[PDB]
Amino acid sequence: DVLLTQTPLSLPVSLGDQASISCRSSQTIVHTNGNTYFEWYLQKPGQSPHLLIYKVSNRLSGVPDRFSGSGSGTDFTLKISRVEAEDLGLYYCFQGSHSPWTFGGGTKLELKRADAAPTVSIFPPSSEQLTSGGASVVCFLNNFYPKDINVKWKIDGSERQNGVLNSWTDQDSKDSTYSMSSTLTLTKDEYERHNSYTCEATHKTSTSPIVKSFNRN
Amino acid sequence: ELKLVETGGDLVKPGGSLTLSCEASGFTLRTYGMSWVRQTPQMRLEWVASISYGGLLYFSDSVKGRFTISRDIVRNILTLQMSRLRSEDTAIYYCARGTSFVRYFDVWGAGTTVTVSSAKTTAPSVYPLAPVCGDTTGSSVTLGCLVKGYFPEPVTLTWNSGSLSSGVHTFPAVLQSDLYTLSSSVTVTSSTWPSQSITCNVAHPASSTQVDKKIVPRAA
Repeated sequence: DVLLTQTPLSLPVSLGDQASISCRSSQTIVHTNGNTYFEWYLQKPGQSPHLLIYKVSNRLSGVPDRFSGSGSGTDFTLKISRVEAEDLGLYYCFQGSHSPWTFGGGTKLELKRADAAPTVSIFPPSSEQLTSGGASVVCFLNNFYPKDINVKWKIDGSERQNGVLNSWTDQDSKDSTYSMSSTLTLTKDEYERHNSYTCEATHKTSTSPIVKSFNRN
Repeated sequence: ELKLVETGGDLVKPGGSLTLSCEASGFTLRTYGMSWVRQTPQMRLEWVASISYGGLLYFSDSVKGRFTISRDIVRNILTLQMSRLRSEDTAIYYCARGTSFVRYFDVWGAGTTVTVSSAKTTAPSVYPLAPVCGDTTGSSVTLGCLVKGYFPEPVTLTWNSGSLSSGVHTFPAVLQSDLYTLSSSVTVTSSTWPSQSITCNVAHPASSTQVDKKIVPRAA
């Protein structure tokens, strides 16, 4: 099996810049019949993969100017001139030269934009859920940058680590930001046993803990 | 327009079978080469199986002897008979066209989800999330929707049946001891809501679940 090592695993770039993505193969990859079936694919968040370059360097019609394919031997490079925001996503290399055919592990292209603070909002359990004996408090931390963010839940001042579910959207191609969701679930009986609920976040845009809270009052 | 549509993804117990189909439109199958490619939950792409314009069969090593691929150049339908399914087979399955001796995957479908697990099918609870009190006295308001405790993927979620789509964040589901939980927020102008209606629309096909929850202003 020909292995394909992508390099970089993650590629941060500011807009306007150029991006290079590399893919190296473990052995030669010329098909007996003389062609080199080396392809580049891109998958945008929420979408299917699509073809960008085929046979090393032939851009697929429909594909924007600024994408080029190159190389030979075992070294291959996808280049992006003038990175746009709609270019964000997963980049994959592929070879169809030697069975069994194989994909590289992919390279996540991330936009590099200005810092932006999360908008945080918090939600007490709904009436319906309490009814059932459950209690989920929710916190959204929306449209922020960069991705790295820390969130803790406090009950009555005291931290609480168990029963916390976290989830992040892919980078928004529309403003290049990230969003996050954080869910603290307890029992009804447990929830009613305390009064204060805080969603507490650290991010680089504040020198301070970002705090949202409420009382079961 | 070139178009491929995959159907038949489902949840299957380990050791069991499943047929996937894919309908081609905007073109004919005879000529082109045709395949299933899959993407694992760790975001790896793996070619699964192929068939050339000439009916030649190509399989990947992990699937040779369990899966079979086949086409119907009359109806323009590609099939994949999966057998002896393993957990490693859990993936979204994409069918795709190639231009023979040219290009492996120039057209891709939307994909169909396959889950191989002994976890049982569970319908989600859907909860409407209205603001507290402060997250509600400003330029904008943020509402949410919690979808809790379902299996397997996927679910669908929209707001106001899809007419409301700006300002939305729908979060990828996370799995917990055999249950998935997922959430969505939507952010609109303070003069949008409650003055108009905002409703979370959730569909979970595997459980035949179609349910709607309206955001109603809170506070006892």
